[PDB]
Amino acid sequence: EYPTVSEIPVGEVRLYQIADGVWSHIATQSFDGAVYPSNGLIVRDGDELLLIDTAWGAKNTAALLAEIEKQIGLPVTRAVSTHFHDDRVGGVDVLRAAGVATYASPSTRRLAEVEGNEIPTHSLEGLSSSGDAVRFGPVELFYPGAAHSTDNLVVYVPSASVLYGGCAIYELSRTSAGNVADADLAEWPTSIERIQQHYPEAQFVIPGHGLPGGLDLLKHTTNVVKAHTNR
Ligand SMILES: O=C(O)/C(S)=C/c1c(Cl)ccc(Cl)c1Cl
Ligand SMILES: [Zn+2]
Ligand SMILES: [Zn+2]
Repeated sequence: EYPTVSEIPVGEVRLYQIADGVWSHIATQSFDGAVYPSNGLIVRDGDELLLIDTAWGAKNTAALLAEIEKQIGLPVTRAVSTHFHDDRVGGVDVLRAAGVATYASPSTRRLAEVEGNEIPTHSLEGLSSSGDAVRFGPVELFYPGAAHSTDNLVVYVPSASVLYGGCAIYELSRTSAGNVADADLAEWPTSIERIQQHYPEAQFVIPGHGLPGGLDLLKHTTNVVKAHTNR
């Protein structure tokens, strides 16, 4: 019932309603001859929408905006990218051209620039130290510390008890560490524990790639990271 790769062709995007006024968006990308799924979030804020992450590329992100317009019919006025990789910021120029205000932490903006990736316009203050949280419209943004990346943010929707872990949290079917080129393996379990401490009441946990679940995804990710550490 949650959409998988086989159900989403290259260039298409699906929306999945998680709770009232909260959806994930699901897209796919092909690389190195394999196909990968990717998630972001959409949160209603009155008569407008907040977008969390792009749909991994310009073409997908254009399709995302068109699917939002068709299915939901409310304007995306702001978008937050939760770290600097292309699955999170690829498509920011499309958002910007469409009149969406784009945001990321100054840490993410800096790393995107170094990588040659698209750079969200606005800088989110107040997220520089592990454990920091700020409200942004209908969500809380939380910097748990370095994990999948040094800049990774998580997002919580308090009205719906939805925690969007982004790429710091792995789906259950993922048993090996992916590409950890930019990760802080040493800190990742501690950063996960900060998420658990701050959001123990979360009822839905959305990873950056793959199937949602509950808070078990946190300990799952810790297990995978620690096994990789000991490789
Ligand atoms: O495992 C993940 O969640 C991500 S974002 C992997 C990745 C990395 Cl490490 C660099 C670059 C790109 Cl494009 C991707 Cl997809
Ligand atoms: Zn990443
Ligand atoms: Zn990712």
